[PDB]
Amino acid sequence: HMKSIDEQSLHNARRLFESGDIDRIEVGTTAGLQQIHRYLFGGLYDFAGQIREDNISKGGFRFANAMYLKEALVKIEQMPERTFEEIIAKYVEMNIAHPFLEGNGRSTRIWLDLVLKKNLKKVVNWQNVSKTLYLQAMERSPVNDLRLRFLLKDNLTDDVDNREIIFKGIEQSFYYEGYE
Ligand SMILES: [Cl-]
Ligand SMILES: [Cl-]
Ligand SMILES: [Cl-]
Repeated sequence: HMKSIDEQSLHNARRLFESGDIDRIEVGTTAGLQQIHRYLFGGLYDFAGQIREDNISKGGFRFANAMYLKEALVKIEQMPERTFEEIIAKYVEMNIAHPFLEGNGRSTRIWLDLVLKKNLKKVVNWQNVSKTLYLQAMERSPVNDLRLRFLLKDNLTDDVDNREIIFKGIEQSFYYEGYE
């Protein structure tokens, strides 16, 4: 049957890697995040790659106000990346920013992995990170990122070019957002 947006965006994420285009994106920047989002969602959402002007919330959590989101992003992208701790802190702030109307989770996990790969030569082996544990670590992270740090640290891999880790990790990442 016709592909859904989630199904086609999953195909687009696989192609981002298969084509090599993944390694031609800026790492750790707002623009690089926009490039990922545009790759995943171009042709699917009208706002692919575009910083939102509206507010958004999920449960009782409101993401950064659109009113100062651009300003927040400039500071976020300048955060340092030389240790695991620093990289997770930068990711936590980019998650709080949540700069698109949709597609933040999936795009920003790819963004995180590129920062880890550049600076540590590791990525997250997402297939082994349970949805429940991931979502509760993320819910705690604005106040206390320790649970998230340890969860992700225990699931790092140095096998950053392995197809199965990459493709199963895309699958898992999309499953965090409800798609299987
Ligand atoms: Cl806030
Ligand atoms: Cl910090
Ligand atoms: Cl998402």
